[PDB]
Amino acid sequence: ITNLCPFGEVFNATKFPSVYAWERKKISNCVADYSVLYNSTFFSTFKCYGVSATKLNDLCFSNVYADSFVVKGDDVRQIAPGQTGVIADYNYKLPDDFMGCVLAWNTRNIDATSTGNYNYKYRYLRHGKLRPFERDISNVPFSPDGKPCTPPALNCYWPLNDYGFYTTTGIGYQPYRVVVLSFELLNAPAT
Amino acid sequence: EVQLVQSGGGVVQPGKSLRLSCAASGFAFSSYAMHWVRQAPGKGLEWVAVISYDGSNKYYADSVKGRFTISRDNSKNTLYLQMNSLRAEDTAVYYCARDRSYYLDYWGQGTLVTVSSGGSETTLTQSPATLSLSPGERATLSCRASQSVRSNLAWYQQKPGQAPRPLIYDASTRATGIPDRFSGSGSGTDFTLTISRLEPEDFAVYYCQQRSNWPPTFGQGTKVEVKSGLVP
Ligand SMILES: [Cl-]
Ligand SMILES: [Cl-]
Ligand SMILES: [Cl-]
Ligand SMILES: [Cl-]
Repeated sequence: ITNLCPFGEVFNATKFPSVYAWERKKISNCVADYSVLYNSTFFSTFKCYGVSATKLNDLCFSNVYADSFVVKGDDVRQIAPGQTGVIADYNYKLPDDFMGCVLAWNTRNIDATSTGNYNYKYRYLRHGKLRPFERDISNVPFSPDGKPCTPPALNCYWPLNDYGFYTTTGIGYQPYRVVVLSFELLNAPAT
Repeated sequence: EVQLVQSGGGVVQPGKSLRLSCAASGFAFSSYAMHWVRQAPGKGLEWVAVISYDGSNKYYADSVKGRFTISRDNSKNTLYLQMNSLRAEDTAVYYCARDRSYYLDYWGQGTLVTVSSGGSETTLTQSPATLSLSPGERATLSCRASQSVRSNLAWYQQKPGQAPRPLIYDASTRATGIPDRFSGSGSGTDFTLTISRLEPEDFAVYYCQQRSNWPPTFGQGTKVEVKSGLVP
């Protein structure tokens, strides 16, 4: 317990961003103890890939990059290597060689309301798919042929939609907060 | 294929009661919210009520609040509406509809309810009222909302006397099965639906709907009708 990584500042953040404008916090110089989080009843998704799946119950010194965002329940499966879809393509992309953990949990109680929480957004149109860990927070009208235009107009679109999160809909349309952990091993020797 | 078969229409007198049924099949009924929407004779669609997937949450339009009770039986895959103390204002074709987070992606056939013997909502303004075109031509329909709905607009196609059918969700995304000659555009208050290369089956009434500002509301429609009278 010599300087464990303060994960609670990430997972218990009062406000989470929209998946198109996903945010990263780096937690520096601490022993990743994500094994304590796996133990929790708290998480509906918990998938570690590569070396994070082998060192899952291990304790080691690293920098942790935490990517936070909200998605629909049906969209949570897109936060995985090799996946395609509007979130995977145009919002948040993991590399095929991803070696970290994906954590998600149902946030119906805080991210949905009786009349619909519409504060969270995703992008549905883009010219090309995102590279892994690329981020696009632009709001420029989209057209198939890439010529400038103002909506409303034939073949001219605004690229952002809202999630509509209600307390009446099933888990698939309910809100999920998602945290992606990337671990960066700290080396000792001098430069 | 998702199927919703309604029953229990008929004519009643004012102050009387009726129950509408909607039997669901071809999907996991218990996972979806279910809505009631109604259409008064020769007018636009109005949102009535919604029940949650598990039947514990229920919400009603102000107009029918306190005398309409929505319910469901998840073993029977059936949705109900108990309509008590009916007025002339309640005369409508009633529709059950599967929830797509307050867009409506599958609709029952409708049941007419006639109550006749006595006896800050976001407004969606559609223009023109009618649009008279020939096959192969381009229809451009407009829907100006009173307040911003961002991109939270959907469009529906209604054939005469038949249930509405979703065309577009979120301003610009087509519903399943909808060919790419239909296209929608806009965010905020100014929205268009373009039907290019009009086909015989495209002649219908078209309804825009907002979901984000409570309660869900529909425009009064644009009728795309076949052009009578040649055009020299
Ligand atoms: Cl970054
Ligand atoms: Cl859960
Ligand atoms: Cl659902
Ligand atoms: Cl859907």
